[PDB]
Amino acid sequence: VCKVCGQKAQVEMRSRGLALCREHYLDWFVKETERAIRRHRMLLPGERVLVAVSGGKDSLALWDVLSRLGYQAVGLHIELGIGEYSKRSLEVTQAFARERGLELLVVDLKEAYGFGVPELARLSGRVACSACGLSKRYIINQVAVEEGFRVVATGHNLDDEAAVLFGNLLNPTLSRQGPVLPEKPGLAARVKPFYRFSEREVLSYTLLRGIRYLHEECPNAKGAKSLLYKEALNLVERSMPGAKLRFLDGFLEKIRPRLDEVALRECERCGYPTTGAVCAFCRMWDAVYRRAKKRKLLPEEVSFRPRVKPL
Amino acid sequence: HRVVLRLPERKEVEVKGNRPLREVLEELGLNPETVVAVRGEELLTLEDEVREEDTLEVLSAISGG
Ligand SMILES: Nc1ncnc2c1ncn2[C@@H]1O[C@H](COP(=O)(O)OP(=O)(O)OP(=O)(O)O)[C@@H](O)[C@H]1O
Ligand code: SF4
Ligand SMILES: [Zn+2]
Ligand SMILES: [Zn+2]
Repeated sequence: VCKVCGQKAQVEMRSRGLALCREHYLDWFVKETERAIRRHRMLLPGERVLVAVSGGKDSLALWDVLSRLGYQAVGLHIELGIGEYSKRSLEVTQAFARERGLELLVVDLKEAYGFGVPELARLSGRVACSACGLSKRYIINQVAVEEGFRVVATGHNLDDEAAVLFGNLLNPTLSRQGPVLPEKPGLAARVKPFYRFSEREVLSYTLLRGIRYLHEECPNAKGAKSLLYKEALNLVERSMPGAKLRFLDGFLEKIRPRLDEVALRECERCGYPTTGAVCAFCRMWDAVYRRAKKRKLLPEEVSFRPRVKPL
Repeated sequence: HRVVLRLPERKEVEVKGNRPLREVLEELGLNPETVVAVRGEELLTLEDEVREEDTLEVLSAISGG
């Protein structure tokens, strides 16, 4: 039964020794997010925050919660150009923004740079997910700097973060992983308010809220190693409630601080943070455009023009 | 009785009722940590009883990333 009111539970969490009905699960979820934010000092009260929103269950739940918590939450959707999946991701996200009267910023990858994730998986020399991850991270940070956001929030949850950690241990980086990454020059702060919530818990919130999210997974996701890691970790979790959270907390508090010093450079092309002379994003597009011209998918006299970091 | 599977990627199977959700999930080989079962607007827990006339939607909590 519900721990609060004693009525029938909608969500039982054995990991937390807690079961709740609809009303009280909704309150608890919002309050636990508020507590996660306060503890690690992720956001300032009422602050403008850029929420990276895919249309999936987590990032839409995050946009919902951050709005309810009084933050000024502007969504950013990137249209990655992956078939009908990307088309539906955009539609679902626009619909969410429309219904709630929220501001949604959109960057269309193909429209802006000429090529989407599927073309990148051919022309860039990288596999789909590699090109996609890089594009997402760069563009999200770019929009944040350009529009003057101090901080970006993404919907990464416990299973996501535990899987990354497990992956990093299975294939030895570690020290870079965290729920709060500090702001730098040309680099917005990055926070993960949902990092202590299991996927099941976020989904329960999303369903109980009546949030319309995209059920469909990306077609490129099947057979991903992250799924293998999550399956193994959830195998353990099933018979040992709380294991995932102890796993990630144990690493963050104990192991990570004892793991580790060069200043970030400034990209010659776009001026954004990098450890190279030209950042990975700009190098990717230079390689893509080169290969595209050879294959006659792009005009020879067309040149890649990056939007330079403002100052 | 009628169980709609996710993601769609649509999949539909059917099982016998009058038993806990815990039991029907084990038959389908589904890890309770990784899914949410929904009857109407109501989420079901492991102890909840599924009927022989019930229509369930089991939704994957697992994100492919
Ligand atoms: N197309 C996109 N546009 C903007 N932000 C995105 C996009 N895809 C992912 N993100 C951000 O990165 C985070 C991790 O994405 P991931 O691919 O792991 O899951 P997802 O498919 O986005 O589903 P969810 O929204 O449930 O996380 C998301 O929570 C979201 O904040
Ligand atoms: S799976 Fe996630 S990362 Fe790989 S392509 Fe589809 S979206 Fe981009
Ligand atoms: Zn209650
Ligand atoms: Zn650059």
